[PDB]
Amino acid sequence: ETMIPVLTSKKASELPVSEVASILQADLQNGLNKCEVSHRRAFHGWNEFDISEDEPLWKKYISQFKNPLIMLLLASAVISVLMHQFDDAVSITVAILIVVTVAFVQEYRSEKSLEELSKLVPPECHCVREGKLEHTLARDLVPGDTVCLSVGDRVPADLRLFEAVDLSIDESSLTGETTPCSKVTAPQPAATNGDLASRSNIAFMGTLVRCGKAKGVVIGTGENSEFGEVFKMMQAEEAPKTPLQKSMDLLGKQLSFYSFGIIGIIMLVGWLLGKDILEMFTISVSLAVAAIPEGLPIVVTVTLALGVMRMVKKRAIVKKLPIVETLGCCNVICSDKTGTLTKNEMTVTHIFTSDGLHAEVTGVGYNQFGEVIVDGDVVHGFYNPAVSRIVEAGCVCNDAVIRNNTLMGKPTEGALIALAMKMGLDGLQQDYIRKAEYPFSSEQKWMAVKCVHRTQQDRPEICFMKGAYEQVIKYCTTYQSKGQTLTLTQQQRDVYQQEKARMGSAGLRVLALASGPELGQLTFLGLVGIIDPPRTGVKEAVTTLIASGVSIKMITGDSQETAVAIASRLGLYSKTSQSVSGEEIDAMDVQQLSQIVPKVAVFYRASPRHKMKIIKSLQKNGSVVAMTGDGVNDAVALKAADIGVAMGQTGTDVCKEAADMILVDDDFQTIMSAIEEGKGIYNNIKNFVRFQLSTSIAALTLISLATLMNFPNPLNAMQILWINIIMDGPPAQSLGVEPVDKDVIRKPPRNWKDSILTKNLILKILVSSIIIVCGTLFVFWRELRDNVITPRDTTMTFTCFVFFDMFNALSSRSQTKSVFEIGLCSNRMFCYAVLGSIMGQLLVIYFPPLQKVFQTESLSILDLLFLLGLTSSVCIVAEIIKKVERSREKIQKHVS
Ligand SMILES: [Ca+2]
Repeated sequence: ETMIPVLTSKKASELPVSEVASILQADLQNGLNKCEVSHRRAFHGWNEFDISEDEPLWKKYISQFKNPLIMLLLASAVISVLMHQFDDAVSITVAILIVVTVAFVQEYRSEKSLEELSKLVPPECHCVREGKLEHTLARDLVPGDTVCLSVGDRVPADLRLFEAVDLSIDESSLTGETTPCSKVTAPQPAATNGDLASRSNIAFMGTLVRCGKAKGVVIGTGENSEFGEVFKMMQAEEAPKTPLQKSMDLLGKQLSFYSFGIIGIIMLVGWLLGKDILEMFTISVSLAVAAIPEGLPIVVTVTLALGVMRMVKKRAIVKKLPIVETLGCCNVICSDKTGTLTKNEMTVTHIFTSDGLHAEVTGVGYNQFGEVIVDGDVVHGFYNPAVSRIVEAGCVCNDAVIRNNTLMGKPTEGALIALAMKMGLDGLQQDYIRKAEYPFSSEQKWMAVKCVHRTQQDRPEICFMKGAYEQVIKYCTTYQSKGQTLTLTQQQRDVYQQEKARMGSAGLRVLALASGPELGQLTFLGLVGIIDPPRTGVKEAVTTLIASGVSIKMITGDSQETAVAIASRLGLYSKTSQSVSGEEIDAMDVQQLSQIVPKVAVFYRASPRHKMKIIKSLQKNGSVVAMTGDGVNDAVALKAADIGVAMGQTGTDVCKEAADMILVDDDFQTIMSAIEEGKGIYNNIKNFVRFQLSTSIAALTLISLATLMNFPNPLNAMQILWINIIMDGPPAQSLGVEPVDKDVIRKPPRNWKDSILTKNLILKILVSSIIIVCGTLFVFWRELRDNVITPRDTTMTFTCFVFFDMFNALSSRSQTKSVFEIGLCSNRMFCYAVLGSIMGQLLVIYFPPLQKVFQTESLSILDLLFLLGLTSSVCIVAEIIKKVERSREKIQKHVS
């Protein structure tokens, strides 16, 4: 039924708007209906670049026959096959299959996580359907739809522009031209077409709209696009690696080189004396496999993805991989007023009446949560006549209303309706009938209305007056004093002026109120203090950030008094803290301000140019900044600077596409969560590195001590492989995945020039390795008195090493906190992995097939109990060492 063809960009440009609309059967005003949209979905499909088919599971299963350590293991297996030892060959083959299976599961999990770490930020756009503007994903778009383009929005697909008002889009990512090209709606000549270089009529996908508003009819989605192929071939590229990943890779390479050298030296030493060449060779190969970091980058990727997704569970979205590691190193965290530290709503805080009483108003927002307190007493309704007359004049003589906690109109007035409604006087506005109105003007700086009571129309007309103090006081001749009307004198006017000055010096926006029968004979009522209030948890968050050592810098555009009052009421201001004006920032720029920027916290009457200036100065001495901002002017401030914390609620697509991580709640409380998640990721990486190093060093020391004087070794190739999978499998992932502890927020910020392997961690590694080696050697010498026991010594030493590794994993959960504080059962999956490892060890020890495979002899209850009692000699030592360390730290802090 007249299938809609896909119009290419050149063709859609060459015919006029009407012909293109007729071809696409597109309604320019009402848009497309849902049924036709679904039909075009069924025919065309998803508006998204065709995916590249991924290799099946057996491709990856075969691909793990690379890294030829397994190749020499299979060579040893087939050599044993040719040497007529079927049992050992089949055992090593079964161990090989188990190793490749576990590596396959680990690789599948890592690749699935990496692939799933691509849907955090979907494309967004606006479309018009059935005559209504709908907010829908760009993946929904089908040709023929009408999409509205605004300032800062990202173009979702190719469109044919029919209406445009001073359009300005950036094609630098598509054409390389730094100069935006103005767009028109008239059709372009066909002869003027090579590359774009002129195409001001057709909108291209992926470009960024800089200025202007327009509407267009989409001509093509997905694969069908002229530069859609260019964008597709630009995509599917390898993302850059974070410096932490490079450091981890370097550490792994160094560890692998040292392990290979040690293994070669040990093998040569063993071959120097009389031993078995094949058994020692395969044992050395298994040890080289064990002591090589193959799960370190994998677990780093999984823990980074888990932290990013945990932040996503919170009210924050993180895009870039190498941005997360810089969250914990931030020390110059910055913020701004009107949205970050203070909700973008006005709230009245202080009320001063004509009789001089001071009233404090609690609560924030245009809601009923809050109270008005006068001299320690809560005032509701008309209990206090002085405040009641003020709120009556405010509510009756007002034009703004509040619906579902949403305000339209003047924010200063809306704060006044909120204040009046807080005590239950929302319906007082409907109780009066307005007769005459005087609208607010910038010249007069005041407004008033004349009204009478709805049910008491016989009463004389009452005029309610408000505005700036200098204008209100001119029409006021009398004032109320404890229920008595007295003439306004000069002394009371001076008192009023000094009260206004005091309020202004404290950040209060001064608004006056009055009431009377007619203009010029009005009776004054009092003053109201309007101030942008801080959010719920901004004060506590700022205090916690400052206590750790993270300096907070505040930049705003209001007056000095309001900014300094906000800083003082939050904690940013201190005894020694200056403030720099925007004009001073403009006059002198880079050289002599960096010597004063570490001791400043307030920037008022600033600008995006001043934002760039302070960013450059703060980056000159060397620090990590957290500059925020939304819109178009705050794009470079998030590009050239450090982590660009942006807002996904009131922000534009520029700060959500061409910038760093974004917030969906527009609050300051979502930064400490990201910092804690990053520090927890770092702690998990440190714990995994410590455990892996400790177990590898212990195993290598045990094997070297067995080899040195031709001592009969207790672990064969299969047992070494099982220890390796224990140290680099489900238990390794369980150690690497751990919930964050609520103590890293007090830690000082991490420096960029830091190292994972600290002195304390290294000392603990050697302590644990020495304890494990000593315990295993003691068990081996205890069992080896009769000098002839082939199966039981190996079985018991292997199970003792397994128990020691499990206890070391239990102890290495935290570095500064004992396992008792976090609880025995904190990570459910860690406990599941521990139970699975215990079950596997029991199956290996008891199952006759596993007994034949691993050369295992069944133990008894008494031996198992003795081994469990002996294997605890490391966990308790680590726990008491940590307890002593934290007690000493607490004592030193207390006596400081
Ligand atoms: Ca390994």
